[PDB]
Amino acid sequence: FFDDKQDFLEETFAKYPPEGRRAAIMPLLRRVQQEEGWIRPERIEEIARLVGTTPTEVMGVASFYSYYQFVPTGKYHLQVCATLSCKLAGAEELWDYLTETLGIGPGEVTPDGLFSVQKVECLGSCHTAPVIQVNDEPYVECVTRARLEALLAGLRAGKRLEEIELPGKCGHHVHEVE
Amino acid sequence: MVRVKVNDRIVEVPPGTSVMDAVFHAGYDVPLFCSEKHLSPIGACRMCLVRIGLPIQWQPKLAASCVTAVADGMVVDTLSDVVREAQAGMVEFTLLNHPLDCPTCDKGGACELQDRTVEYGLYEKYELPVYTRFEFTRRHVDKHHPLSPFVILDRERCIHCKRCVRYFEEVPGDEVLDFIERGVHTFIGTMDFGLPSGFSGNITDICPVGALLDLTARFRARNWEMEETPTTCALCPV
Amino acid sequence: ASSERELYEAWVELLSWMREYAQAKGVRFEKEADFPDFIYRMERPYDLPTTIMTASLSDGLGEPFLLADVSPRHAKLKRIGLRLPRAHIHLHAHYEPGKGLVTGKIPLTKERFFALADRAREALAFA
Amino acid sequence: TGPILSGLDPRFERTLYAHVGKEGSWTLDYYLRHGGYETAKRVLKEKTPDEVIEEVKRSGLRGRGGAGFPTGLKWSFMPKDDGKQHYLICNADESEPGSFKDRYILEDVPHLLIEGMILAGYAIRATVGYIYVRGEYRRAADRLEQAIKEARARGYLGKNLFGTDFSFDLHVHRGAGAYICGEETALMNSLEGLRANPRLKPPFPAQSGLWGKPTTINNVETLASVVPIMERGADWFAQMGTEQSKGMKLYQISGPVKRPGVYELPMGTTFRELIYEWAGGPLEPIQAIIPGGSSTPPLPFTEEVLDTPMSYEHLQAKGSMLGTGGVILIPERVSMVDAMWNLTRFYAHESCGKCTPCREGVAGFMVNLFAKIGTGQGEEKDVENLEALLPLIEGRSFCPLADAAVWPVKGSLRHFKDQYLALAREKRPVPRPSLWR
Ligand SMILES: Cc1cc2nc3c(=O)[nH]c(=O)nc-3n(C[C@H](O)[C@H](O)[C@H](O)COP(=O)(O)O)c2cc1C
Ligand code: SF4
Ligand code: SF4
Ligand code: SF4
Ligand code: FES
Ligand code: FES
Ligand SMILES: [Ca+2]
Ligand SMILES: [Ca+2]
Repeated sequence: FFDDKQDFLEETFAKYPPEGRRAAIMPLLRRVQQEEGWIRPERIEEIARLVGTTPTEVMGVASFYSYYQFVPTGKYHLQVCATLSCKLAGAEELWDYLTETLGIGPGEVTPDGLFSVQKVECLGSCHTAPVIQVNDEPYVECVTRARLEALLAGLRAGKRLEEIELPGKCGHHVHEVE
Repeated sequence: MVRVKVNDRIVEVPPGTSVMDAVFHAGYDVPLFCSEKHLSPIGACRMCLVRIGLPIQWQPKLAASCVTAVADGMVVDTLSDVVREAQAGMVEFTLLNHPLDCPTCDKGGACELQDRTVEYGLYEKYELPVYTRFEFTRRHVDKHHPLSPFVILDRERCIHCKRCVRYFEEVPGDEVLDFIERGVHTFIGTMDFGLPSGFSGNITDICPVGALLDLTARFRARNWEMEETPTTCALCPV
Repeated sequence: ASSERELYEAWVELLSWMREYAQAKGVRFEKEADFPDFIYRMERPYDLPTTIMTASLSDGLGEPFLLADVSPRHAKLKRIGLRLPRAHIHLHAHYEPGKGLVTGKIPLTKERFFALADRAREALAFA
Repeated sequence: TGPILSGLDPRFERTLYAHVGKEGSWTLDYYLRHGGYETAKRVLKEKTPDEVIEEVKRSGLRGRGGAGFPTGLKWSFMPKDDGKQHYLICNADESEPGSFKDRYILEDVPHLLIEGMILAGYAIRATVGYIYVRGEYRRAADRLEQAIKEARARGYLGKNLFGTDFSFDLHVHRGAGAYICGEETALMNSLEGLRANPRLKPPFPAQSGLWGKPTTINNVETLASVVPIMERGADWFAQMGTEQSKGMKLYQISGPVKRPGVYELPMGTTFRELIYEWAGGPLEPIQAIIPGGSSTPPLPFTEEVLDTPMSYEHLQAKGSMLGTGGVILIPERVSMVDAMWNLTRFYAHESCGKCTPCREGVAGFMVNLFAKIGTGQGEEKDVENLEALLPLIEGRSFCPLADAAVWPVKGSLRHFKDQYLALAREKRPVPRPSLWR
């Protein structure tokens, strides 16, 4: 996998000392994610030799974190906030609806193959709740029932997220509700 | 050398000594799960709790006797109700998700969990005593799944001392085992299948419980039933 | 309720699906453990559909990729559970009258299960 | 006026979030056009390393990571002149529920951060710093990298800053979602390439942190506050706040209120002021407010609470504690149990799994109780046990996470025990009001 982009290893290994090659484990794992949708046992075997340690050690390290997936994820992996602040904004009703609709459990992937789901923790934008993070990019903030069907229908039409019109207005570091 | 008062006994003891080893040296006792002869102490399971005074001024929070060093003129209480009550609870927590295998479990009466359970557990307060508070579904996972032809691993039993994984990186230097996910869900696992290092057998002798077991001698006799014969291995010069 | 009885009945089923998928796609099914509240049941009665409590669909090396279990008869907050080891995915299936076996609001049908099993087998089996 | 700054004063000067939300606020040019790294320059050329410590020890700055430790003092522990490589680390793993102040400082005014770490770097003899940002903060990550490159170019970073014989570079390490990575000692292991477990603190980070070398760790807000402190004297900083809570704090409020979000304010301004003047007051009736982080014990919605000074002392001796200053209001329309049900299930999911007390205690016993009692499957007995578990855990774990899971529960019982006994005694689940539009 990383045989290809040698210029990437080069650069990231550079960020850390000669002895702490292990440091690279996180960012390497990271790439394999944003590229392939999920991390394969092979990738770990690789990253292992690559970073100078055992496949076991790298497995333990990878299975620790929440972002990395280890089973295939849809094109658009909706991660929903469920922590308190978003709960008082309706976070559960959203999750019920989003699931009930798509008919997918967390482990699964929609028939059409583009939607996985997963509850996550507080994403540090409580003021703009409820919040959804899509893949590895900017929060689709203030998911109202309406706004949601808009984010959904938008991706469902192939439209690249970073330019989908989201009905209603939603603030920056301060937000007005009406 | 340092002056340390355990409970009622006073003992001399080198400077970089463990409060734990202090206690045992004085001839006392404390629940011991994760620390081990020759392995790095970390205060993992939290059994070897004690109370400490150091001037008498009583430290606010209980300490992990296995990772706190001794200091000159230190009192170490290992009998206070406050202490027993704490060990009692810690034991309760350890047993909270365990699997109920004993009669069937190959760890026989040579199991650190049982012994300490009986030794310190079930706190006497001062009516029908309550053996178990936790009435929910226990943690169920993988079971009796052999890592190699010589070691059979039972994940359910494991108590998450760090003994085995810690041993591997330290003694042999062959990291072929380590916890997987996190929280109540973590477990011991591998990706180096044969258990490579020529020194894997030792994890069987360290594992406080019946998770890591000698498969070479699975289901032969219970541990007391055996006739022990101390001797010397003469396969090689050591 | 007597919905408890129906849950175990369904758990018997969930197991039958597992054994099916097992011999079907050529991969090992294994009873991981039997109910303690059966083993150490003595003169005491027992009218549960099976003894089997924890089961797995393991791979070539034995490493499980699917893990199912139901809660013992004497426990509280009963649920039948699915777990894809190594991949932080946990499913709690309950039972609703008339609707059936559900993971929340969504039904857990032989179809949906078999789907989950595959996703796991293909991506998570070591051998 | 006459004496001391504590809120909506006219002599209050916004510093940190001054430029946040202003079009093009991250450009190196936008920072210099507004008096950029000109403070970093002065300090490096004139004042000595130790001297800059004393100005911060003098300022009264306390760790804005929620900690609350005197940051001047903190740097005072770093080794003098020993020749070892020293590391500085920015704890941008902001992930404690209800807290989102550090996000926008990264997203919009990164150069402020960089300048801060330069100062702080020089202060502790750190030739290299790392910034650990949670892997959910996409924008902040993208922005930081950019800014670090710009600054690396025009010579504000690296080789030999400002002609002065001090060098300083930054690297950005993205995390991957795990609350625990925010414990300083855990952060080091995560970044260092290991499983994210907190370390044995008998051997401290100050003398052995990142790869064994003497490192120091400060929060985004802390390091950013270092810039205005070095600019307008420590005395300017100190003319703000209470007797032990000096400076300006970035408070943030969330939950059912008119306009939530971040509000820069002088340490000590009243909850009322924040909840009402800036945030524009609740939209529901409120019953309790979580003062600092999530890890802070809830307080009841009483007059005397609203009129309390948000400080590292007034909240202290009031039962709770000021964490990250990230308030969360809770409506009477949602059961207090339902709220803790949630918070604990968070810590339960977020535990690392080193401790028995936490791995099994909170993540095993505790969470399940709430489930029982919160489906009206609980009896009076259950409550009493959840009650008893607390003191068995709080005391001794390995890291403060468990403490964080038990306090807010402990606290909730202290002020709402009745709410728990209700759902139990009456076998009613928690209420499910409709909460989203
Ligand atoms: C369990 C635990 C979790 C923490 N999580 C965070 C966090 O998410 N974000 C953060 O900024 N600090 C967090 N901290 C605080 C770190 O200890 C903190 O960044 C460090 O003490 C800050 O230094 P400072 O307060 O001088 O800035 C956490 C601490 C603990 C013990
Ligand atoms: S590890 Fe010990 S306590 Fe556990 S079932 Fe086995 S013999 Fe019993
Ligand atoms: S397998 Fe045994 S030695 Fe290893 S962590 Fe589990 S209890 Fe400890
Ligand atoms: S208190 Fe919890 S999160 Fe902290 S070290 Fe212990 S098990 Fe890990
Ligand atoms: S609670 Fe959802 S972002 Fe903080
Ligand atoms: S033995 Fe000291 S805590 Fe485990
Ligand atoms: Ca090249
Ligand atoms: Ca197996």
